[PDB]
Amino acid sequence: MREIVHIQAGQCGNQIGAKFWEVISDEHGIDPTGSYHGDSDLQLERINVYYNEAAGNKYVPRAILVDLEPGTMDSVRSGPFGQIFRPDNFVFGQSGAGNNWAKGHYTEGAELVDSVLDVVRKESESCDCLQGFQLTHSLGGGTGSGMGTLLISKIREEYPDRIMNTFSVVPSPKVSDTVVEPYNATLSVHQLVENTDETYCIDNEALYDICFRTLKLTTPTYGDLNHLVSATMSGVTTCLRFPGQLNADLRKLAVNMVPFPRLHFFMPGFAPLTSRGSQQYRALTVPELTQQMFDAKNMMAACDPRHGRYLTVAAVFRGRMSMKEVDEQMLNVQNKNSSYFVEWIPNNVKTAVCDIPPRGLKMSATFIGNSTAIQELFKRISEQFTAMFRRKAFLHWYTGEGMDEMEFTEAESNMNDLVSEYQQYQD
Amino acid sequence: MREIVHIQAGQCGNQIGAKFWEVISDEHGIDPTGSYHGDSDLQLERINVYYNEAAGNKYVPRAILVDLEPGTMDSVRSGPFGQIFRPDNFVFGQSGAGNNWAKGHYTEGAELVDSVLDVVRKESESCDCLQGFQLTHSLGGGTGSGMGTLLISKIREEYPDRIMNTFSVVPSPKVSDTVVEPYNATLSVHQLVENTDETYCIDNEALYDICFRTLKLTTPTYGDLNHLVSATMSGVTTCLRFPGQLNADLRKLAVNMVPFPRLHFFMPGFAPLTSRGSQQYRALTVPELTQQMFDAKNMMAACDPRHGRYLTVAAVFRGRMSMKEVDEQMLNVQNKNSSYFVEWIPNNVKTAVCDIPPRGLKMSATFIGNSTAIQELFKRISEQFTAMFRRKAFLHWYTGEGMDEMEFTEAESNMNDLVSEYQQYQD
Amino acid sequence: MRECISIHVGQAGVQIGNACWELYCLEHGIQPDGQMPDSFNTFFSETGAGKHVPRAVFVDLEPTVIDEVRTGTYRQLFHPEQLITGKEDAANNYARGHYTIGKEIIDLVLDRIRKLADQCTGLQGFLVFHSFGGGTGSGFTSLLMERLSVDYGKKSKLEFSIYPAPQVSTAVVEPYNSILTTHTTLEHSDCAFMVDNEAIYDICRRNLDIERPTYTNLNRLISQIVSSITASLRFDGALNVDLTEFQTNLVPYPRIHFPLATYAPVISAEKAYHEQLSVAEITNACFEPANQMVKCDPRHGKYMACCLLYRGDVVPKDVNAAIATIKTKRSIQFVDWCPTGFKVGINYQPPTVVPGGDLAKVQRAVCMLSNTTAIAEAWARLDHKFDLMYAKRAFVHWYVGEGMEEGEFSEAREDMAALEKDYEEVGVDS
Amino acid sequence: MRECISIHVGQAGVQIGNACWELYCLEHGIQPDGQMPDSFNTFFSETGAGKHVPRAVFVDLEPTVIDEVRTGTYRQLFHPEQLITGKEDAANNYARGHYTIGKEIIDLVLDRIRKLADQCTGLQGFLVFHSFGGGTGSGFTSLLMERLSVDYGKKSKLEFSIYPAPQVSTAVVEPYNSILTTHTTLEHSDCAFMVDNEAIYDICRRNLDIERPTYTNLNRLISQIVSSITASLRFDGALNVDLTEFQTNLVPYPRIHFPLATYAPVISAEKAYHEQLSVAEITNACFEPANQMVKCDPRHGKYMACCLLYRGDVVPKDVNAAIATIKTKRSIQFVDWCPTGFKVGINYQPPTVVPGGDLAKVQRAVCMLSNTTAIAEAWARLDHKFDLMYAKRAFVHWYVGEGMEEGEFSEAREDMAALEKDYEEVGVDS
Ligand SMILES: Nc1nc2c(ncn2[C@@H]2O[C@H](COP(=O)(O)CP(=O)(O)OP(=O)(O)O)[C@@H](O)[C@H]2O)c(=O)[nH]1
Ligand SMILES: Nc1nc2c(ncn2[C@@H]2O[C@H](COP(=O)(O)CP(=O)(O)OP(=O)(O)O)[C@@H](O)[C@H]2O)c(=O)[nH]1
Ligand SMILES: Nc1nc2c(ncn2[C@@H]2O[C@H](COP(=O)(O)OP(=O)(O)OP(=O)(O)O)[C@@H](O)[C@H]2O)c(=O)[nH]1
Ligand SMILES: Nc1nc2c(ncn2[C@@H]2O[C@H](COP(=O)(O)OP(=O)(O)OP(=O)(O)O)[C@@H](O)[C@H]2O)c(=O)[nH]1
Ligand SMILES: [Mg+2]
Ligand SMILES: [Mg+2]
Ligand SMILES: [Mg+2]
Ligand SMILES: [Mg+2]
Repeated sequence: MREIVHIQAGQCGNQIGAKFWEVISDEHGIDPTGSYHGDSDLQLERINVYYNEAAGNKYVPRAILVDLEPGTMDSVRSGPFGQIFRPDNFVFGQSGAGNNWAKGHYTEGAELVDSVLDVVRKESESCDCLQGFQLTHSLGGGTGSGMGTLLISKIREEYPDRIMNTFSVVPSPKVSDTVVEPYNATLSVHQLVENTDETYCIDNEALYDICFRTLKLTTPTYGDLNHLVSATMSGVTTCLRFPGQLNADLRKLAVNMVPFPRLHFFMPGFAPLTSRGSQQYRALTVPELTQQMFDAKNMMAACDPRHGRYLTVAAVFRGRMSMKEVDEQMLNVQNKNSSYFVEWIPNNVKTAVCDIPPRGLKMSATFIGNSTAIQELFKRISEQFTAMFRRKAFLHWYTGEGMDEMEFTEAESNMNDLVSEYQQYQD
Repeated sequence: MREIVHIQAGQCGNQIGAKFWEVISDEHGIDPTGSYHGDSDLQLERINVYYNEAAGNKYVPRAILVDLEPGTMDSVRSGPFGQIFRPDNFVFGQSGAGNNWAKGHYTEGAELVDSVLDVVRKESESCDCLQGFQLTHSLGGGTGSGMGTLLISKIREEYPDRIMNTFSVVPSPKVSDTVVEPYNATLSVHQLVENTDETYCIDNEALYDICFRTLKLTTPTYGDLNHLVSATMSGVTTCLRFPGQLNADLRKLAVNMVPFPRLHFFMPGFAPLTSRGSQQYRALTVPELTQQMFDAKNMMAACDPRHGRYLTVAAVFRGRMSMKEVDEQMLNVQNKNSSYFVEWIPNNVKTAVCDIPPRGLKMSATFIGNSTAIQELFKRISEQFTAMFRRKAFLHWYTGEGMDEMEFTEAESNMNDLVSEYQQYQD
Repeated sequence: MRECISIHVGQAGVQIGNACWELYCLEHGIQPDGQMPDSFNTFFSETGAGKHVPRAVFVDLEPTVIDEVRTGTYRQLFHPEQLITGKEDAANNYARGHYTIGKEIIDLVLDRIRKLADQCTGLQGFLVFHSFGGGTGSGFTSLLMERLSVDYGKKSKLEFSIYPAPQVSTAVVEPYNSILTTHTTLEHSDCAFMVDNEAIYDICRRNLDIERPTYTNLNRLISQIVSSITASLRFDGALNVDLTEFQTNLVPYPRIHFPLATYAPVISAEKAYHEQLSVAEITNACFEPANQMVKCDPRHGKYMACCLLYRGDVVPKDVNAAIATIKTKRSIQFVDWCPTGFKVGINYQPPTVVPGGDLAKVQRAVCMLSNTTAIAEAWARLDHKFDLMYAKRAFVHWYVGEGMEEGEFSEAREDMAALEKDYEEVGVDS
Repeated sequence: MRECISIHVGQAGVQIGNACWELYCLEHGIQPDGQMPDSFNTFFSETGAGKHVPRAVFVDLEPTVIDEVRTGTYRQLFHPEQLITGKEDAANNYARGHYTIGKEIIDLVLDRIRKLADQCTGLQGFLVFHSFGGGTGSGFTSLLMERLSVDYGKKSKLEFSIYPAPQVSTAVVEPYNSILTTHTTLEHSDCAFMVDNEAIYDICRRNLDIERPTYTNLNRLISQIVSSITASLRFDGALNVDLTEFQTNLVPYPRIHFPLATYAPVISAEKAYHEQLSVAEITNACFEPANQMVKCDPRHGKYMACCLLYRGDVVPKDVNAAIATIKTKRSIQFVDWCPTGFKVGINYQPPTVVPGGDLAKVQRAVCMLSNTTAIAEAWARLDHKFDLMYAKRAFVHWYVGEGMEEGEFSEAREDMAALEKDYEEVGVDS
């Protein structure tokens, strides 16, 4: 009954993935050994969405861990919760991809990918009715980006009628940790445009801003950043995992949020978010959550929503709440902020409510916005790509892996077209 | 239901503000943690006028604390009651304004103010029906004066239909602590004339006189002075906070006290005021309070009311009192002192009564007088400004912040016009 | 944040600086090894654990004075790279300081300063200590000030200067150096506190009952003034004055940035017991010519602005009273274009006293910084001195030898003449 | 797996290698007898029980330098067959190294290398240590590199080279050797880190307060750089850089594979206590010309890519901040065809320090590897030097005697001219 298959590719994908798994096990009352020690029957009712049931009262993540480097795998296995994963679901190379999309997509990744495909087929067979796939990775490196994209293509070919979701961490110029990021992002974005049904644009810069400005966190770590992403991930699939008053799964969300096939790039947000000191001076109420969610400072993509228009927003609420209140607050936001919503889609907001709140909170919210302002993110990347490509800088490496210049030209064109399309509907 | 939004700008504004908050929390039975520990249901009935209700039986001041220096903020936070304030409501710079109105109004303050605006918008949104704003500050410095004025302008632009009240501590030549005071006051007064609906003229000199002469206080501190101001502030909004026999809020007071738009500069007074030794030799009665209030020695502005005429007086009484007695005493004062009241406004006195007296007293009174004698205060300031401006002394600093001489000329003209207008109605 | 960077140039600058750093250490409870068993951060960077380092650079063109610091009691306080020394001094020659010898060391010192400044997150500005008379104190400082002005621009620079005496002059060529440095001081300094050794000596003998006051006595006193200026940044009280604030209040015109500093009370342990040193009294004592740090007559000048910086057990009301009293005193006249000439600061911390010092411990002290036309008299005497020597071109050849041109001297003199004239003008009533 | 094979050629190569192996041993807790009372496998093979052997080959054409190793402290660390020695040296003659003397020993060394490589299951590549100036370091290494390139092909080769100084040159014929080796270095090496002894000496005197630094001081420092490069393979942290990764990031065009290495902080025990060596500070210090390992001016060149390799108590956020700060510094210019020129590595292990070493123990260190056009200046001076001597055919006869042809010299010079031109081209903006 509606199983999701999880895939983690490259370092970032793996680490975020681990965080996701940790949170989800806690949510469903699963301990580091795979045993259920929860309180409520609701925690086990839909356990099969994310876990396969093994012999002797144990649950195992329907998760595939992929990397061209074994170090990441080792790190995962040695982590808290590392032992819950199926040993046969770790699919690793020995070499690494050296921040080269071509190595990940055409060479080393190509050699690797068949094993992964074999694993995922088995995982699909195991599930009674697989609704689809969730891939966590980055676009800026070689494995997550090149290998990940390749894997996606393969998956879609075999499961063309299933939902294909990605949580993609994009490279920003402020927090620019690598040189060839523009290339890798450009190449991967193109592929994503044709083969994913919904893509959550996660930005490290935005995460840092959230941590520093909102969470008041003097020294955020990648772990802290990852936590935010994990929360968001949990939010989307809450309706699949628990009961509720109004329920929307992955498909329902897509249908309401994607009016044209290409426009499936979301700016996610999560509410509430408070400092430890500033927690006592707040109201645990729906109007507050709503206020938080639509704010630009709470979006996980480095784009100002006020620089574009919202095509659609999907809001997913967790906790015991008044439907009327939710409906009023959502109508208020669209009436007051009329100018930030496209006028040819009346009621730009879709609402879903799950009765089970996350742990530690009485209420929570997850926001998925499809904004034309996401073009900013793509534009910057394009610019950076151009800056390098005009001089054919670092191209030789890519060509050594069998790539041609023409592919670069194509990808760039494609991305530009996508950008244009978004602009068109923005008006 | 009729929320007031409080703003504190610069050192003086902050400190007086703190005092105000302390008194008000005591009045409404709120302790240093934000928890209600009062006795009467009347203390909580209208708690929402000044406090937002947070989670877990706590109340938080609808207060914004603003300064170009963080030291003031630190001092506030470390004070008794410092922890009641919302951490996100402290909006502070790092540099300071160096007693320069231009830095506060055009430069540093400009950079600062948007954060403040963001905060106050949120604070407005939170309140169900905001009746308006109360700003505490001084006119003689840089932050409170320049930044404060700027903030006022911004506020009025966004809330043109709301009541705009200031408690403005004016520079006196006796207690002249700074050199450029005349400039800062002149520039700010002008701005106040166009954008505030009512302005309480608080004078340090007068406060000192009260403390020394009336309270018999050998060594008054700024705290003691501040207390007086706080009392006055509390007095004005008693009708919004408690029940009563005849009730007048901020609007009702303004409408009765301001016959022409520009003439909204009040000389406040508070009664009773006694020494510790001289407390036992007095009568707790309405005639005594009345006697005290209309006396020149009990006005908080350094102006002799006998040097002008009263356009209007508003008297706000707190405690269980006979309406007849109040009416007789107010008629007596106007009949006996006929020559100090303008003859073309019959019944120059407006009365309001709140049944709840302040703590420690069975009865109290707050006096708001609109006297043409306030021109004295402006005239002195003008003279001092002239003395400096004639030689262009210290102008270079202001011009370094982008200011032109012409602005000075304008401000001076404006103030002179105001003075003339007051004289006109004095006759 | 709110850091201040101290630069100590030449012998005089070094020696004053030593005293200053002794005083700061005592004030913040920092031991001579940098350990402290907060506000101290205005003067000190903090490293790792149990170490505080002065935000200071010490420069001399000769090694001798700095070498003492290296060998001495506070050797662990400063890191070696902040104590900068050449090989040969400027030999009382401005030219050698500014050009011939100074051009070899200036870049290095600037680099170090930049490194120091990069470590500070809220730089208020610079405190520059140097003599007017020495070749390094004049020539080098002038050069340094230019460079700092270029690199940093709108940062406030405050210079504490040992201006030469009318009578008690130790070198022959002092007037030349003084004139030359003044020219540059005008354009690149935001506020300059001139100080006169003779005046300090008189104070030590008359007020402290010291038969034989030496430089160590002067320096200690001088440091106190600096402490009063910076106490508003290093502590907090009822009424506060930042440096920018101070500048705004005290400086009416860009060129007129020469306030006279005076400190009160300066008393002996035994003499103080009998005296009832009230706020009013000390304030009154501030405006008396005998307690001045520069030899000159305020009675013959007019006040344009005074900053009064109180510290210790002081309340506003009594300060106000004192100010009122001062207003009513006919012998203290203020210019007509300043209806109120008082900026007032009040800080809670009483002045701390150096063990083995000449000054007694008091509950309250005050530092008055006042811009009076009377200081122009000093310039007049110095100018006169310059003019005699220049009449004969005495010693001029030396300066020329080191690359200076005769025209520069004339230019400098002209500049000072213009300045004196400006000072005269502001004085007169309308 | 992930092994790296080290080859140490000639005196310089041997001596650097000694230091390196001392450092590695200390880092992995391996005693000088091979016993260790995991990641060390990147540098060591393991045999039987309580024995670890360096993945290294030491070669010299003369016995003297290697003989020291055999007699000395680490005699048990290496097996005898990995220390290869001929009888007669190349006598500062490239020809003797590459042809006459080198042809007798090259096969043997290759065989041993092959044996060594067969024992490794995940070969990352080779680290080759040698001088540019010596007959063995130039001629032999060149030959060896060719053979390795042939046999192994697509394996990464990284060469650490003691490039000759502008002033401080120890042999007369250095420019000839340097020019000749460079030609071959171009085609057969994937990345080359040039280093200059003069620069190291300056660093030792200025930053470490050492009056008289000897080769042992240089070598130790050099080893640290190598450790930083290979720490990403020998440990693990938050952000990791493999060799291939490094190459991808740092090398924009095949021929432009000459990054300059710089290490920070290099400080004394006493001098470091006072300094607050933050991430921002050390990063800033990296981009300063005074701390460079090659004598040349980056201010006159443009950056194409920099790898920053941090180690110890470091978090990403502050590295990012540092990078941002660097971006805003006008004096550090990057070419327009590189919108982000920063590859960043962060490793958890602080730098370990050799007992009796010149460097103080720090919580954090950084190794910056930056490809700047400024290095071309070194080549220009070397070329100039070459051109003078060749004008007179000075010493040429010797080379000819050992089988070299005159045409080779000209060819080599041409190649270097072409390379300099290429470097110029990449520099210019569009
Ligand atoms: N939000 C997070 N961002 C991360 C995390 N780890 C890495 N990153 C970011 O992602 C980029 C580096 O990507 P990766 O390590 O995932 C490259 P990958 O291992 O997939 O392929 P290779 O090219 O083979 O290394 C860069 O922007 C990092 O700063 C993480 O845990 N959270
Ligand atoms: N009645 C009171 N008057 C005060 C108080 N604090 C300061 N003042 C008076 O106000 C004037 C100094 O004003 P401020 O410290 O508020 C100047 P502000 O901090 O707003 O701007 P800056 O110029 O940036 O310092 C002066 O007349 C003081 O004597 C107070 O607590 N009560
Ligand atoms: N108040 C005070 N004055 C000093 C001190 N040391 C020197 N002076 C005065 O400074 C002037 C002499 O200048 P120095 O500072 O010794 O000379 P310098 O700056 O080192 O210049 P050169 O030695 O010529 O390179 C004279 O007026 C001295 O009286 C001191 O410790 N305190
Ligand atoms: N940094 C450093 N440089 C060295 C060392 N030993 C020698 N050199 C430099 O290396 C160059 C001389 O080359 P060597 O390596 O001694 O000569 P070789 O490779 O043994 O060649 P031949 O003896 O001619 O066969 C000169 O530039 C020396 O300064 C060392 O231990 N450290
Ligand atoms: Mg990786
Ligand atoms: Mg202030
Ligand atoms: Mg000297
Ligand atoms: Mg040799």
